[PDB]
Amino acid sequence: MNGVYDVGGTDGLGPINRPADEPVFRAEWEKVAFAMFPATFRAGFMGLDEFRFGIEQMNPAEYLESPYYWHWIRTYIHHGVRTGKIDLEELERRTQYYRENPDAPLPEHEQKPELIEFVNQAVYGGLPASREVDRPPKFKEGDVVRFSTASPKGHARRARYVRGKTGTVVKHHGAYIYPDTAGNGLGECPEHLYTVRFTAQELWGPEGDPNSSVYYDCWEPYIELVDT
Amino acid sequence: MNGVYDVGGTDGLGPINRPADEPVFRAEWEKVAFAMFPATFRAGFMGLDEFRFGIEQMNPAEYLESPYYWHWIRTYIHHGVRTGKIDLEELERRTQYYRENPDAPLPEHEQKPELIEFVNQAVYGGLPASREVDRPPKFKEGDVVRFSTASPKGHARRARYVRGKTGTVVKHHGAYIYPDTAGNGLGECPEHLYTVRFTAQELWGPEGDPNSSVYYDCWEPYIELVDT
Amino acid sequence: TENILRKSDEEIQKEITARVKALESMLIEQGILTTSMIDRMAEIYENEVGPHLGAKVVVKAWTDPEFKKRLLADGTEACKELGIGGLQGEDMMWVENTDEVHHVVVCTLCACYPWPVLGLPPNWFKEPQYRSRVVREPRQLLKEEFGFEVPPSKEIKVWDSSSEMRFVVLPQRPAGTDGWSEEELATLVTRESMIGVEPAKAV
Amino acid sequence: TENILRKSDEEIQKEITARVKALESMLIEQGILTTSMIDRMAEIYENEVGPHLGAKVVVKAWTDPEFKKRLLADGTEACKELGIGGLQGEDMMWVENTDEVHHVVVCTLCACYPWPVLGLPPNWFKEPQYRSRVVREPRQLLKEEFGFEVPPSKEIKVWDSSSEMRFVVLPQRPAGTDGWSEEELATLVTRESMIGVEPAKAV
Repeated sequence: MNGVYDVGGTDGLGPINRPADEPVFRAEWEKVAFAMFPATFRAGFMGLDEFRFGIEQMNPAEYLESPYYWHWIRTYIHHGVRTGKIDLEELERRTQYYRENPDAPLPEHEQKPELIEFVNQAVYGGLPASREVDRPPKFKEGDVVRFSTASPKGHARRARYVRGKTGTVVKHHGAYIYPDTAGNGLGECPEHLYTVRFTAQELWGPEGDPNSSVYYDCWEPYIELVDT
Repeated sequence: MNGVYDVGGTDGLGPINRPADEPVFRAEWEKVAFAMFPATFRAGFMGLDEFRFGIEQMNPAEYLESPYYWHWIRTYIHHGVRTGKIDLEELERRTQYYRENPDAPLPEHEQKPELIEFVNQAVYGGLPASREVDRPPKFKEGDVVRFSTASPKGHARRARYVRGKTGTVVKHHGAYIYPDTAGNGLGECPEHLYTVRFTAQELWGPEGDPNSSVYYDCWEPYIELVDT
Repeated sequence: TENILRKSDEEIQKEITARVKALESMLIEQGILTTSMIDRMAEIYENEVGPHLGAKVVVKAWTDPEFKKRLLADGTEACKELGIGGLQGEDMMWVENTDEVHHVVVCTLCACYPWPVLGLPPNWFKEPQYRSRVVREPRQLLKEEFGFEVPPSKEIKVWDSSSEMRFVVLPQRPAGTDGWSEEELATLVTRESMIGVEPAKAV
Repeated sequence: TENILRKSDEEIQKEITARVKALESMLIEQGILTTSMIDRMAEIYENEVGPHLGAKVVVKAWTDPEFKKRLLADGTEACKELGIGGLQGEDMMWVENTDEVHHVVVCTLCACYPWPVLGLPPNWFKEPQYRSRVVREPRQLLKEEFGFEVPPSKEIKVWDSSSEMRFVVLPQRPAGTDGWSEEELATLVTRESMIGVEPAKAV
């Protein structure tokens, strides 16, 4: 979508706030939001592309100024209700319970070794997105390509600052899960992936650096040929 | 600038909030913010283009969710400090006074008939922006033109959804105050003004209506010729 | 929408009030602002300038084809005939709804609006939801927000007023109004119909 | 920045806490989440995976030209040699800073980052100020934010990681470090230097 999260090239967001140092997790709740990712993933709440789409449908002012891991909470709730796994009225009632009893205990539960096994496997083996396809790559290094002007409402990785722009293919990476189907519940439908180079003057007009370039990854349908 | 205020084509902002009816001014403070426009204009705080630029430098989350006339207050303060007419520390001290004494009186002052004369003249005569220039228009109706890809940091009327797009000139309007100089303190430097028609498919790709068009006003330097 | 970061509407209004009063006091002491100056601006746009002015033009064009020509050729000049014009409608261009074309107006970059014929814009016109969507999905937006269904075969032209030119829609006269007096026809003309977000009133 | 609409950081944190605890309780009752599962994720990224892992690769490439080749040809495979890899660095591409090219990395669309060599990103990398500006004014941004002055004649290449490919900068080895041990050289390698926002430490 054309959401506010697609911030590349936006002005007026303010100076970078960068403490001289900071902890990994700034509060106990952040550890929780973090660990909830593997938990909802394994339970089938969503995958990576779908996860990102939930954050992209956030209220824009909240997205811009809330704590980062709060975005994760929002996307959890988004897909919990989407799949029917999270009953909102229950959730709201419990929030008011923990507002008023912030030290009340969590539900009694049994520890599950397979969830530790899951965590460890995912951290050290990863969740690789590369896939094999029957079709050969359409493009190749040196090809001059133009980025699609389509403006889908659903999930995609089509930053607005690159659309309709022309660049040169830098590398083909193989085929990978395709955000435009995956993020929208429509399967992996893998597509070839390429890095594409856009000069800053292509991107920003005369306001661009004459000695600078932006490298951006494009799935095959994003780009069409200009010159081979 | 590439500020958040340039919202044309943005997704995910939410449904339109439209009461069945509403007053002109929702609160006394709104009448005040409103009347402060002619007052700062006559005092030389800023003009129309500069006024709009102050709002465009607002914090984006506040801009998006604050009351409209609060934007006006921000731009007043912006140019008050810019010109040196508004001393911030005084302003902050007085705000805390009226936080704590919301019914305290305003400063004693004399009424000024010329400020009523000013108001009436401006409301009924207007502040026309059209200007005469020694150069003839460069373009004409039917010309196919392309919109500039420049991305200035200062004030301009270059919505991001039209940049680098191609449309047909619909009407030349005469020459008018030029935002890109006026809004930045650099004078009127008037330029010819044209309406330009962009099809929705030019704008939005395949996601555009095949039977819809956007009409957008362009000052002469924004557009260069494609076909006569 | 819900923003867990956002104070109460009460806390917001109280803070804005103190800030405006403090700024107001400073401009008063500078000699540039007076109470009577605030009343007069507010009286003008509460009770003097409003969309009733625009309706008078519309019913004149509906009933006077030669005036309708002049309106569509130069809107500022034509409105001047009725004693209508001034601030923020110094350049008006009126655009006629037909059986083949529907017009809708927006200011995606701010809030500009033809004050001398419509008065100050309603809040929804100034806010990001209408401004962001209407240039992108006008047909869906008119149906969902305003219940206004434009058939797929009819063209919709969205006018994004990025300049000091002010666009105003001339709505199509409702069927069944043959011979109506100008007064009677004006009851059918609305703010919404001269923005493009609704047709004139039916019946 | 100042937002007159925004509650206190205290009021925000207290609300978030109640909400997370309520959501946590529901996922616990579903059987999908446990306390030990939360501890283990947090232990891994507090104390196990961090930018010290990336420094080991960097000092290996600095001191082993054949490894440096393999790193630049296939970053995932090369890091696998040192027992480094996994979640969110399943596809790593390392890009070498030179006398003619400087590299900087961003995720304008979200917050993606090569976890297996840098650990979780600092907050400034995830936030809108860095992400919005670095693709547009990289040279000014590196000087103002990080005091890092890239001469105008040297090219800056900004890598916007929009895919699952993860870009990591290989910083230029500081002058004066001839014959240094790998341990000693690693003290010069920083998170900042493998993002592109700073060179490796001087001296």
